[PDB]
Amino acid sequence: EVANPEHYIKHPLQNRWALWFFKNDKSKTWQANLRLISKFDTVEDFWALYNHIQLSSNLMPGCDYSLFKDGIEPMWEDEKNKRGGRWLITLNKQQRRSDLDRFWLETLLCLIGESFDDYSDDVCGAVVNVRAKGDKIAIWTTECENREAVTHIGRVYKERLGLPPKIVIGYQSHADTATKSGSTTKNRFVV
Amino acid sequence: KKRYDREFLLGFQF
Ligand SMILES: Nc1nc2c(c(=O)[nH]1)[n+](Cc1ccccc1)cn2[C@@H]1O[C@H](CNS(=O)(=O)C(F)(F)F)[C@@H](O)[C@H]1O
Repeated sequence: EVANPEHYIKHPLQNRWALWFFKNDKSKTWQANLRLISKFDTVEDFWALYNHIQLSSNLMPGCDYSLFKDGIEPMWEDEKNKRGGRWLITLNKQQRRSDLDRFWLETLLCLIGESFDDYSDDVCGAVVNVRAKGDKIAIWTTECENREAVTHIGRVYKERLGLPPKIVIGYQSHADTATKSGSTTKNRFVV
Repeated sequence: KKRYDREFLLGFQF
């Protein structure tokens, strides 16, 4: 007879995830400032990572955290990102204190808990940008033409963050962002 | 698939 696995196994995640850090240092290229922190694939190992690293609200201006599925680099040129886009959450300066860390942790829980059900495979990762003008959080998905998947992810994400219905969030294609003239990227979808 | 509720996940934080 063998031991009961409930008593001793770590609780596995559906996916292995990688957390990346972007350091604002303009003596270097964007790609060289983006570096891996570590990977995890259980609930326990997730918390061991999260509990020892700085809250987003404490990072220096211009830094990022990115959590992406193992094998997807947190850059839009990745084969799994290049045809996709992101649901973008823009925060005002006052929301760094009130909402930034709570929203980012909720984003992490949505990813590692596979909270988008049959559209989980469309999720690539998420990014938090710490910025003086206003922080941003985004969930990246793999294909901007997967209308059903993209819309479901957006609606569920907005509910999980607890945004009031009046607050509109937008989905922006990476290719649109990379090719637009002027500073606005249009939204392919809103929710 | 392994799916987890937010409160289940939060129970392991401490
Ligand atoms: N080469 C590369 N540079 C990036 C990237 C990136 O994935 N790749 N990202 C993450 C990203 C991706 C899509 C939308 C918004 C943000 C920021 N940058 C920086 O912004 C600039 C605009 N490039 S880009 O990828 O955001 C764009 F082509 F989509 F505009 C670059 O010079 C980098 O300094």
